Amino acid sequence: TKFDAMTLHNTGMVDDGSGKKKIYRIENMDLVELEKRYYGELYGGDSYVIHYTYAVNGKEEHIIYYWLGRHSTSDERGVAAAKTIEIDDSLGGTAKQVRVVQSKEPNHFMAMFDGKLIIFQGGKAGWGGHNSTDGPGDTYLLHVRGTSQYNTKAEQVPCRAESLNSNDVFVLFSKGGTYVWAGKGCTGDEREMAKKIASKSPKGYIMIVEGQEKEEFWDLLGGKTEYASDFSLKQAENEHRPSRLFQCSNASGVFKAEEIVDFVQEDLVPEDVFILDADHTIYVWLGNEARNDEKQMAMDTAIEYLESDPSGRDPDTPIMTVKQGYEPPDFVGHFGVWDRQLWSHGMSYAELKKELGEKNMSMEQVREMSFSDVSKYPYSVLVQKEGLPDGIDLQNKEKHLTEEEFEKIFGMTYATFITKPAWKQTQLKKDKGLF
Amino acid sequence: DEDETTALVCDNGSGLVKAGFAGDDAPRAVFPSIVGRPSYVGDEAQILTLKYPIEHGIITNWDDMEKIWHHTFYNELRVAPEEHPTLLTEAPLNPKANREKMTQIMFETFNVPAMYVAIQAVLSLYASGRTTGIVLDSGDGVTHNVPIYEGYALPHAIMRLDLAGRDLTDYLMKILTERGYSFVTTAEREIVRDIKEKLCYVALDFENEMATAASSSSLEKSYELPDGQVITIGNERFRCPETLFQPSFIGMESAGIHETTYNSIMKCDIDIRKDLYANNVMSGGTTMYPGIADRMQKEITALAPSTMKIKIIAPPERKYSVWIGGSILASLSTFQQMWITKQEYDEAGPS
Ligand SMILES: Nc1ncnc2c1ncn2[C@@H]1O[C@H](COP(=O)(O)OP(=O)(O)O)[C@@H](O)[C@H]1O
Ligand SMILES: [Ca+2]
Ligand SMILES: [Ca+2]
Ligand SMILES: [Ca+2]
Ligand SMILES: [Ca+2]
Ligand SMILES: [Ca+2]
Repeated sequence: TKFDAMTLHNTGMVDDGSGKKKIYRIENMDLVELEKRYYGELYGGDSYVIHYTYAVNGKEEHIIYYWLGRHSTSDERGVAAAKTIEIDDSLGGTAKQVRVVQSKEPNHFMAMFDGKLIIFQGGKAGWGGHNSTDGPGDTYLLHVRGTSQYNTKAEQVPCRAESLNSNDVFVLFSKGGTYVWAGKGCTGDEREMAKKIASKSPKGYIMIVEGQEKEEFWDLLGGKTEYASDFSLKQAENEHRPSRLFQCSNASGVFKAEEIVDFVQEDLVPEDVFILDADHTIYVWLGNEARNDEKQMAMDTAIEYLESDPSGRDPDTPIMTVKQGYEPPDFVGHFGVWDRQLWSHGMSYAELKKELGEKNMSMEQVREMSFSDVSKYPYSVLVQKEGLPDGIDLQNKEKHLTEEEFEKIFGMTYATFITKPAWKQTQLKKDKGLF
Repeated sequence: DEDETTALVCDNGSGLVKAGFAGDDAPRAVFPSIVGRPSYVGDEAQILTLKYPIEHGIITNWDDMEKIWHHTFYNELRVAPEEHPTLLTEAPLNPKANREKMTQIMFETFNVPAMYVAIQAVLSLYASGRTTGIVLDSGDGVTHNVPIYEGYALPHAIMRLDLAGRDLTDYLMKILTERGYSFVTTAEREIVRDIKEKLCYVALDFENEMATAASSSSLEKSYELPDGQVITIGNERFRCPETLFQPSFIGMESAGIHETTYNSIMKCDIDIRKDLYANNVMSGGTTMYPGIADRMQKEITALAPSTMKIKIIAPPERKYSVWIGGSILASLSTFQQMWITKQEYDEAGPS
């Protein structure tokens, strides 16, 4: 009957990105200018400094981008930052300095490369020594994905079948030949850059469609295994509900859920809890360093999401919980490229199932009181302080005891124990080792 | 040999000296910044008459500091200061003459080839991989909030608080004596720091976390002294770090590390504040308490607009972020332009 005015009360690419770019890469504690030939190619283990000079309306101003790879050591990140200052000071302070991290590039940055960026997995040595995987190889796999236009990226993935996703296309470079896998929801712009990338092969490409995968294919990917084959990902977002991710945290002092749009793996913080909506499933990502206050409230607030769904509830929608490092290939598909070297020690989900026992990796699904409503655990369980069965009110551990065994330990019923004074309740509990 | 000239970096720390060779993941030698008399230097010290040269992050016993630098160069690092250039750190607001006597001391009693002086907090932003941000360097004896924009500090907002690690350890000794223990054997001060550094943590809501301490034993942990005795620390775990947010605990009247950061950010330009709000880098050993990042997001979110994204940055290796910064800076092959040569000293004085 009234419109709360707070409903209403609740950035641009300064140029076309067509100016000149001078890409310098952090090598050996110094800046090495990249050859123009390798423009559009960044290594996720090395940091880069990009110098964009542009004149808009006859006004020459300067922007310095320092792109920090996800696996670039602290030494390269500092050298990237330290030299962006020096190229700024050389321009006298006329430069605006912008920090770019892998998988979260701004719109202007991707425009400088016409939206075609190739991020190999590798890099030069860090802290001045050892392995330098500066070669993609004779055999590698690439992942072409576009959240919106102007961001069509190709990133090197582990040459395994699990890495395959349905919303995207892939390019396999082998000694035998180059093949281009096509997914059910492969947008044209993604499919195009794959062919443009695959066309570099003097041998050519052989496009493959999902389902029509010949056997010579998997013998190069090592063999078949379940990849990101979800209903939502196979379709195109024109018809399936847009995959959404929310961040739940008490860090602001109040438990809140905030939407993360264009979500990727880096957006996940191991200190807070996240919820992913996929229509068919709703996942609860539990940070390893997350708070038990956050975890529970996220598990519950997820249920309030199914109920207040402004559409068909489908009340048996699986609200499943996942743990950092034990992510299934269907949870990762709504994100872009998933790196296992971060939290899963570089092991695929299948390799994790073998070592961790499959059962231990099983995703659990979400499903003041009287004495009856309290789960009764034995006295030996509640008397300890060391990893006791969870779900116990550690403040009032006396309730998790039975009415019978209560009278043997305390000498009275819980009905009389609560009518005793509070200083007595805290005293008798500590005596019986149940504080 | 060292025709590349192996460089060196020293963080002149209020309570701990962090020094090593440039181009390494971390410093090789970390020893306490103490000089003792009945010479006696380092952890070898603990009847004595101890003194702190850099008690408040600035050097006062100027020539006395030479002995500490000597201990670093000759005994801890096992190096010859004549053959290796040096990178020295300075406080956020060092006296203009503080640097000059450092310049002279290096070039004279040690005959260093070259030297450079860098702000401790500007080094910390380099390890973080950023040029813009406000740093909190909570050390042993002093804490500083230093806004940094595009590589250089903003001195109109550099702020300082003298509440830091050593004060917290003493407050733990008090509340632990209040708990019914008694360790003041001067050597036993380190046992308390081991308790602090391993069993303490910061609470998001001090009042709520204090209430659970009297209605339960959940937060209670146990510590084995070297005498084999197992003592139990309870509400003290979060009380010791809470002094940083409520300086009244030890008696000071200053504001806490949450308010000082707000004041410092607000003394800056409105447009640079968002990046300063989204790049709140943390440095120092006293920023290594569990949960300090969460509360600092909480407290700052309150005193700040409802539409400001607050991001507290906590590099895993922040106890040595200053050293890691200099090792990066010194190892720059473009740092010879900023080195000060011995000839330039003889010609221009320390200047
Ligand atoms: N894990 C930890 N938890 C809490 N405090 C710590 C931890 N590690 C070190 N400290 C404290 O940090 C202080 C040292 O910090 P540091 O950065 O060396 O100071 P400065 O650089 O001013 O010398 C010590 O007083 C120590 O008590
Ligand atoms: Ca590298
Ligand atoms: Ca500038
Ligand atoms: Ca896609
Ligand atoms: Ca949190
Ligand atoms: Ca310091």
